[PDB]
Amino acid sequence: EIDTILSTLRMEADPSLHPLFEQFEKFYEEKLWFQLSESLTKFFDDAKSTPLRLRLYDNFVSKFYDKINQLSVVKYLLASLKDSKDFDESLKYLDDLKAQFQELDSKKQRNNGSKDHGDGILLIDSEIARTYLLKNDLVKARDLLDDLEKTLDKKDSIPLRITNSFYSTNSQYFKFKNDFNSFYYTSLLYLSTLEPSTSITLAERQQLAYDLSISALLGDKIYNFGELLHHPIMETIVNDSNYDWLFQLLNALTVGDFDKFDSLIKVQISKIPILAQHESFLRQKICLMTLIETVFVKNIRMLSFEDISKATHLPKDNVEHLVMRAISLGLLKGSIDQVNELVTISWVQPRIISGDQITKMKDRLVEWNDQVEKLGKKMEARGQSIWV
Amino acid sequence: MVLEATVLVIDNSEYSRNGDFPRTRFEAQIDSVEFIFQAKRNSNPENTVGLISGAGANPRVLSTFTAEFGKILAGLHDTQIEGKLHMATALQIAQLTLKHRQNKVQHQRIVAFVCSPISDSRDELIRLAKTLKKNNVAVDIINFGEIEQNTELLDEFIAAVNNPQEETSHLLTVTPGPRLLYENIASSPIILEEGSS
Repeated sequence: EIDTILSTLRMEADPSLHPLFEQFEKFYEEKLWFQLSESLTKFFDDAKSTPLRLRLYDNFVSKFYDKINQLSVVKYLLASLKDSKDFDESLKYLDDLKAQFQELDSKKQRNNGSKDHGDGILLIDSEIARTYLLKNDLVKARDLLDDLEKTLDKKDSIPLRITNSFYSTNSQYFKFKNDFNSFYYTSLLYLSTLEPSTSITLAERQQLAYDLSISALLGDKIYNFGELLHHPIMETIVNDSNYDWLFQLLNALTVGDFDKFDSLIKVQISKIPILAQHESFLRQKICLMTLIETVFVKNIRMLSFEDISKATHLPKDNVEHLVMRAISLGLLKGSIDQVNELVTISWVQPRIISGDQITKMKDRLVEWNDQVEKLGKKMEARGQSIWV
Repeated sequence: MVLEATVLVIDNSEYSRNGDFPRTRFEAQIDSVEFIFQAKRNSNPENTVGLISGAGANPRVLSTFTAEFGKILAGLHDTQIEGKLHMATALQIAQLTLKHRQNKVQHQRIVAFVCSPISDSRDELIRLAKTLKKNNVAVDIINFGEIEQNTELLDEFIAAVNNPQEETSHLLTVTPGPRLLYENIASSPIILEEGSS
């Protein structure tokens, strides 16, 4: 029956995918369908965008729905339809498969009485939202995204896999409007909760690596730069030509060397126009970073407009325009004195903490520790008698 | 035999959707519980059955010792499939449950279904095997997991427990072809057992 169809796909397949094909025949017969789940994963990794995949899954989907794991079956379909370039094909396939599942669970959930099929509904649904973002329907996708989110929250536990699919619909939506900041934050959520399992390629990771860095440079408040270098995405992608100078910019921003950033960006701005249309922002971005960072590393909280002028390489006019932007952005709050030529900073925004910063703060605690101990020595000595 | 309190350990795994027993191996082990409960019951009516799971990162107590089949059942429903049975922890949990009994006269016994090739060390479970027989706890390892190919770690375990002791450890290997689990368990000794002092 199915024994014949596996055999015709096999003949048509490359001899690359032949030894993997065999395992499907053996396991089906022996009825050892856990080793069946392993074989399908193995097969799919190196044959993702082959046309034997989609055909093959069609056979299997019709036969089992609850004789192998619900989580396992649906994730195969999602990776398939990403790679399917006919988007119409995707929208149709999804709706029919979801319906089946909805009908299936009235009877199956109770008979097995330990297996749930309503986790499958969600896994599918995330992809229905993605498929509209391919046909460039923002309205339709947004409606599904508010609903996906409320469902997520209702459960008292989430699998990794569901919340992954949820951050994926999200990511593609935000980057169409071309909103940088909104994108960056989302992507962090997706990266952490991700599976160990490779069903995500190097290509995807590297594409996300390129988008996240664009977002951080062309951003206006992302000082989580250090987080990319201390997180695998950007740390291990350094090795292509693109990701040498890109990596460096981020290293430049932190230490605040204005020369290094400037020099590298002149060469690269021609080649890539995404940086080129946000240039006003890009050039000011490093200036914003040094302005907040000087305040942090000083104990006190006030700077002369003379100091600021040196540090950013700006005139006194443009020093004042720079503090005013920064406040407007909400990096700094305080007061501006033009008649004492001070900025008296009153709050600085939190930020991440690296090794260096750890010690800086540590040292300041040392003085205040002493002040408590000796002030307390004076109080011991007066009214030593009265302590009743 | 008689006067014996039994924690049955039902194995819960991702190998319990297999078609090697119809309809799946999970649902077969469901029926298996019922038959052993009644068998013990009709030999002598002071016997009790507890039920524990393997689902979870660690096994869990769903039901302590009761004379009600139906309480044992609400548990099996409640329980998942997606965990893995680790014998070392399952044994240790069964023993604590065994220190609570309807009458303290009653002997100590573990019945363990296996649907998971053991991934615990051999050596870990040799120490534990020597732990059981001090208390007079024997373990009947119904093996149908290592028929998917895996070497018999179990030969060592059943043997370590085995000694003068009127509760006896047993090794039953069930036929790999379709033929219904529970039937085969029910027809093998569980009341037609004997002592070994």
